[PDB]
Amino acid sequence: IKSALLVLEDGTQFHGRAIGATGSAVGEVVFNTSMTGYQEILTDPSYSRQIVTLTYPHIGNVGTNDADEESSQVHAQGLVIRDLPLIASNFRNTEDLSSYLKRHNIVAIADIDTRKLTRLLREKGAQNGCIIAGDNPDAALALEKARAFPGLNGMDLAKEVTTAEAYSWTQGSWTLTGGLPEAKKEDELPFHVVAYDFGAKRNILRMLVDRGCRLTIVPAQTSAEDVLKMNPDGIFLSNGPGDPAPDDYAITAIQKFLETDIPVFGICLGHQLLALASGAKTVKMKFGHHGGNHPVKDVEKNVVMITAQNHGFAVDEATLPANLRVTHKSLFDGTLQGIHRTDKPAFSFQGHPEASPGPHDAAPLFDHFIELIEQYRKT
Amino acid sequence: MPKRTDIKSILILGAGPIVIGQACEFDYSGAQACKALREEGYRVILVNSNPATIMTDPEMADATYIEPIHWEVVRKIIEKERPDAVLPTMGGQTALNCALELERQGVLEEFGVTMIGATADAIDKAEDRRRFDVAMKKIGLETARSGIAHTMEEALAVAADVGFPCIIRPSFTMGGSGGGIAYNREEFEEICARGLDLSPTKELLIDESLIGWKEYEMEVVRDKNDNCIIVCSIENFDAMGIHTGDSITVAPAQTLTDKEYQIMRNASMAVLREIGVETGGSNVQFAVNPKNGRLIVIEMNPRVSRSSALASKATGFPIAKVAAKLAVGYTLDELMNDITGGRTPASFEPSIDYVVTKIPRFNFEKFAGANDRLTTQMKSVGEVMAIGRTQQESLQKALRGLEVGATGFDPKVSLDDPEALTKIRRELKDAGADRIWYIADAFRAGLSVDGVFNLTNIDRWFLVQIEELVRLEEKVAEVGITGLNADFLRQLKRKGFADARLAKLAGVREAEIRKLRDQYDLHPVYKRVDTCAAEFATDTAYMYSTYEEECEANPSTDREKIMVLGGGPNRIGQGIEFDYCCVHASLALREDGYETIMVNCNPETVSTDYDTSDRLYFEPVTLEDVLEIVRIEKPKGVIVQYGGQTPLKLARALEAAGVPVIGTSPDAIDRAEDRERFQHAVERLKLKQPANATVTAIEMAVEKAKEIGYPLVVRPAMEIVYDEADLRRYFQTAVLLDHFLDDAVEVDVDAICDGEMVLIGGIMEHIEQAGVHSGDSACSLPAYTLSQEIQDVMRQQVQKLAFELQVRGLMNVQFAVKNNEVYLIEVNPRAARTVPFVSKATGVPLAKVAARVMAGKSLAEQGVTKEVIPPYYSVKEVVLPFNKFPGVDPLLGPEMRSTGEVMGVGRTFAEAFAKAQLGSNSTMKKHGRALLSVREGDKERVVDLAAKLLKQGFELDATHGTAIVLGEAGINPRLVNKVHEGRPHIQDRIKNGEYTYIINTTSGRRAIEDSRVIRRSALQYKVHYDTTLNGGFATAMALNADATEKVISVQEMHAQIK
Ligand SMILES: Nc1ncnc2c1ncn2[C@@H]1O[C@H](COP(=O)(O)OP(=O)(O)O)[C@@H](O)[C@H]1O
Ligand SMILES: Nc1ncnc2c1ncn2[C@@H]1O[C@H](COP(=O)(O)OP(=O)(O)O)[C@@H](O)[C@H]1O
Ligand SMILES: O=c1ccn([C@@H]2O[C@H](COP(=O)(O)O)[C@@H](O)[C@H]2O)c(=O)[nH]1
Ligand SMILES: CC[N+](CC)(CC)CC
Ligand SMILES: NCCC[C@H](N)C(=O)O
Ligand SMILES: [Cl-]
Ligand SMILES: [Cl-]
Ligand SMILES: [Cl-]
Ligand SMILES: [Cl-]
Ligand SMILES: [Cl-]
Ligand SMILES: [K+]
Ligand SMILES: [K+]
Ligand SMILES: [K+]
Ligand SMILES: [K+]
Ligand SMILES: [K+]
Ligand SMILES: [Mn+2]
Ligand SMILES: [Mn+2]
Ligand SMILES: [Mn+2]
Repeated sequence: IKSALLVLEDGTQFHGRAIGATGSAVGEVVFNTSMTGYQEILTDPSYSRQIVTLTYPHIGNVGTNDADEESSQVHAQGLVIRDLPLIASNFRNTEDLSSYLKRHNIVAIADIDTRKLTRLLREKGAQNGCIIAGDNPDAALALEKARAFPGLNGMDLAKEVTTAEAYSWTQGSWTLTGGLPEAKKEDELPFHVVAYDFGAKRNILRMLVDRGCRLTIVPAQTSAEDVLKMNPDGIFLSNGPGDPAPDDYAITAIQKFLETDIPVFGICLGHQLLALASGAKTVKMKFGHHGGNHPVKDVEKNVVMITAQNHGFAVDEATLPANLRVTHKSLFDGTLQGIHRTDKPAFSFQGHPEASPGPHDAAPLFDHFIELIEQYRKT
Repeated sequence: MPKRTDIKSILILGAGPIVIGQACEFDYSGAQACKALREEGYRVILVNSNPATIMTDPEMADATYIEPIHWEVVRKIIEKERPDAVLPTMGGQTALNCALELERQGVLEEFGVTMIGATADAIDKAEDRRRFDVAMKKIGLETARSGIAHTMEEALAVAADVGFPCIIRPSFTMGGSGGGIAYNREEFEEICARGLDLSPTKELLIDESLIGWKEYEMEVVRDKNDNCIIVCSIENFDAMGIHTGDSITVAPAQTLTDKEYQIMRNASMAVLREIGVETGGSNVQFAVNPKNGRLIVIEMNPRVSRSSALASKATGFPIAKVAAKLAVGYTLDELMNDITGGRTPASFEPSIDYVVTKIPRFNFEKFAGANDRLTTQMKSVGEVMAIGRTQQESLQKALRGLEVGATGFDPKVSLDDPEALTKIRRELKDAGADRIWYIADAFRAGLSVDGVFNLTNIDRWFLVQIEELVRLEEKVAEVGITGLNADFLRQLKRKGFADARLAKLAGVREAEIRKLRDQYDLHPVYKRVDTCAAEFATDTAYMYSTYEEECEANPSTDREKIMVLGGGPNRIGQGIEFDYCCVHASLALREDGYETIMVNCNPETVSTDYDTSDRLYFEPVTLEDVLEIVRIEKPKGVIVQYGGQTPLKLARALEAAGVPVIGTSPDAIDRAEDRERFQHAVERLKLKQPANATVTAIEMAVEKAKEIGYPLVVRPAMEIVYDEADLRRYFQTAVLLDHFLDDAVEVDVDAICDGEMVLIGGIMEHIEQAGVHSGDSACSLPAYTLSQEIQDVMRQQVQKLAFELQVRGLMNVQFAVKNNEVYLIEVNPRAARTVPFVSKATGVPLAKVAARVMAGKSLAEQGVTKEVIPPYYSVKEVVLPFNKFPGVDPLLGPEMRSTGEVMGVGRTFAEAFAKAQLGSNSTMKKHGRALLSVREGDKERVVDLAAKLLKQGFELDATHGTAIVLGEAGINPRLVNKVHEGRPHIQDRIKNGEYTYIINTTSGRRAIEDSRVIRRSALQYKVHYDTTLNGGFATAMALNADATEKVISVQEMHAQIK
């Protein structure tokens, strides 16, 4: 008997079993509906400071593997699941989920009514929580920790995850046959994209490389000036945790790129940035969008795409400046999903065109980007 | 875009009678389709020869045709209804086959009928195996190494190339019909010859083996805007080499990494795009090498199917309703998701927070000479589904809901049997219907998960789970009931262990475990299905039980509730007919204002469609499970009389537990079911019954047998013994004893009793004599040969019986007519399988009326007090699964073996019968050469039959004795040799196409075993044969009619009723 317990701000207690590290974890608790991809999810920086609950009962069926890591580490504060399978059963597996959580030092609990939890969050919105795994978990403690929590709401998360020094990426996408390929040689990629690391998913880079870009990764706080100096074919705004304050540095820099004619493309956080920097307003969502079955309509072609979502904040459509045109909306809630600058060669998408995990439907967003890029170089 | 405007009227091709591989799922689907199109204001016309379908309910559509599903008949329908469009993807293979034939015959052209949902070319692209293989290669998807063959020589050559074992798959077939696994050349020629002949396009695809790879399916839907979604993914528990339909499968997939899932998802889509499915759904099948993720495409089915129905139940996403809507120009984005209160759209992929398990249901015990190993051709007769929060939970619930008497992993071999491991071994290596239990036994006997794997190829992810349960069972067994503390029990309930299985292990009564649970306050909670893993709320009450914290049942305090218990999986004798009744009870009562709650777990049925009732508990129909529902629902009444044996069997115990059973009492029920109790009442009523005896000993029997008089009906598997010598014989191989009523007419009578009056629903006279099960007999309503005076006698005995037995709602009574004398065969105090047929025939919805009765509204109050005798004849005929089990002697007898039935409507009996015969898929011809080989007692009446055939223009052949009799009457048939007599013999002649008709009657076990070859050959070579003289006559009469001459709708039929 290895106990574990999870307590919500509201005081709602979930008693189950520990399947990860011994100790505690406090964080905003969220629910993800993805039936496959738990590893990629756990390794997504966007999850920093968050307590992740998966709706799919059996988590860990296929073990873990390095190729399935979206970042250099686990970003999730904790993991909440219903059942941890007896074994991992998949040719690609290199280490069972429990061992992996241990290795990464993640506090994780299993055997709790995730459905109850899910419904609570949907109904009453996101809540801070605390998990405690050990010999005799103390609920009041847990409760206490939960309550004490500052929360995300008014936190600069991206700074926490961003890279300390800038670097170069030239590695493309995994293939069943070849796996993760050898990094390409600079001279092999036509373009040169500068990517702002606000806590970037590796699949985003890989799939950019795939399209012929040679990247240069940069810290969140990097100055437009310093950037411009590099002579970028494209400027990319990565995904990441939390939301930017209209206050912060990237806004300012983003604004400056928008004075120029360079092509700008952001994903998720990147999208919010672009929107703020354009005079738009972001909002925190009741519970947000986290899952991989999200219908998104391209209002421009009236077509639907099934996508990978992970966001708690969103761009208020009603407060959109006239230079921002709506390109996509959620079919689930009608929230704003895509935008394009009428005046500039800038656009963004709330969802994760890079999936990983998730359906490949939105991959083409990348393409527009290359187009842009190519036409910029034409001039 | 919105709905199509250039279309007003639509013809929907139904699936026809239920058969192995093509079952109720099509009633579910056809109904959804009818519902969906009528909702969208279209004029619906449909064709379905199967009368036990909710889809043929008059009020469901505009113009309903219960006529043989033959292109020439549909032609008359088209000609008469002038449908603008034709939807051929909701009727199984029958529908695809018919659409294309219609196409081929120029009929669609002739009346300007536009094919919707799927095009003729799309269908062929998918259905023609060569064409499918070519499309895959075009899209870069990999297929097994294979070869097309149109002949045996061609076939042999491909085999030469792919080696054994090899898989054979016919073009234009499904459910594995006509295919198999060839381990050798001998096996090879047999299946090949069988499939070439079965293939509509006389073509096979022969593949190299992938036996043992993982098997997967994906349910896809596509709209005209090119929007595409995966409705559900399915992972087969049983590997490649055992047909999906005969396999245990779960949703969603379990062992694929996201990467692998996306690749499979992409291919899926690619497959629909390439074949050309633009407005509807399809099932795409794959094989995956567990060793390397290597993906292979197997097939695609351009229509709704058994998996689509399972997928729809599994997720709450109504695939067919949606697809029907897509076929008429709507797009996914334009439609709303049903269960999420319409709040969200149909354009999204479902996400589920539970595990779904499907287990097929078999009936091998009814086919003893049959090969009972599982292969690529389906052999299951039904399936059950279960939902649990975990796979263990899900798995065990399905087991206890399977209706085969298991309570979960009940043991098959003894721990102390020295030969146990060898048996287990064999059962593992060569899967049969019992494999699942044998896996558990394996673990009890000491084999390791890897050993099991090696023999089974079942993924270890599943295996480990079964192993853990066995381990738990062992502890239960060690600690006994005393160690069944609350923590432990709870654990056990969470893994899905049944009170019954626990009881067994602890050596106590089930009620003891149950009581234990009550003490501890250990009850399940109910979760709801919502398609989105709780991401959105739902206003629908589609629930399953589980042992968790939060309950979502939220029962009403508001209304008076009525509970309808389903029949669980379908099996021979427990078909869709009972389901139909169930559905009607719920529809009528609901309409009447009650709150209807359905309890069933058959994924194929209308009963488990959330739209049929107010509340749906998708649960095993067992005492444990029902009690839990009653516990929280506190219904006003419960109906146990409409779901067949399953619920009937729980009646007393439910009552014992305090359940408010309505309608005929559990005790009443037993009075009729118990022989003894029944024999006393007959007596009391002064009715006639066949002499009988209850023998203990052999020698006892022989004596008593003398008493009763031969022939004799030995009901312990039933047999007809003819002489003393016969008696022992049986005994060896081998207790009620009844005098067999030889040369008697069998009759069925359906009726309703309200305590005040009796309503005769219908008097059905069987074509086949008593001794051929009623469930396998053709029948007529009205009687075609029985006197009005004799019928009047039966009506009276029925009334006397009804009142005496205290019937309340439906009842069924079986009689035998011998020498102008009425004898009682049996009383079934509940809804019988003929009910739906009687309803259709007479236009009175007996199941609705009787449910009203059961609920409190008398016959007089409803206005249904007089027996209807329609102005036309109605004939029901059956369909037999012999073709799926070639080693079985395709002969009729006292045990029921058919899977489905059809109905034929005519101005005369001859016409009705001809329609029914045709609709049954008979290969009868109006010309040719007939073979006559009859038993002694038939020798007399065969002359007349021989003359009638002669009058029709047939030529005749006959075996020795038959020829002798014919000769004396002035008829000289050509003589034929019996196999043992020389050449040529029958077998040669039949195999050479010399006959278009066979009448072969046989009496007596040995003579039966002896004549085996005729019937077997007849079937193998598609020649129509009759095994009863009565049937022979009926066939003769039909020769005078033309089934394609006139068609009539159900609405029309009903309208002629006064
Ligand atoms: N190459 C193969 N090796 C082994 N088993 C196979 C192979 N191809 C198909 N099967 C098995 O045969 C079954 C029937 O094949 P399928 O193409 O789906 O035919 P049907 O259209 O009659 O359902 C599959 O579900 C699978 O188990
Ligand atoms: N004494 C009998 N004489 C003639 N036929 C009989 C007799 N008893 C039963 N049968 C035949 O056996 C079939 C099955 O018998 P029944 O008692 O009705 O069994 P079940 O419970 O399967 O309905 C009947 O439909 C009928 O053809
Ligand atoms: O090889 C055979 C062929 C037929 N019969 C049976 O014998 C009868 C017809 O033979 P006969 O009376 O015309 O000679 C039928 O009941 C048929 O089933 C046999 O026993 N053996
Ligand atoms: C599977 C149903 N059939 C093929 C379409 C065979 C009985 C109808 C004739
Ligand atoms: N009504 C049962 C089917 C009859 C079949 N032709 C036979 O005579 O055996
Ligand atoms: Cl046809
Ligand atoms: Cl078929
Ligand atoms: Cl391989
Ligand atoms: Cl214990
Ligand atoms: Cl067989
Ligand atoms: K728990
Ligand atoms: K191939
Ligand atoms: K299988
Ligand atoms: K097919
Ligand atoms: K009969
Ligand atoms: Mn098929
Ligand atoms: Mn198939
Ligand atoms: Mn009977």
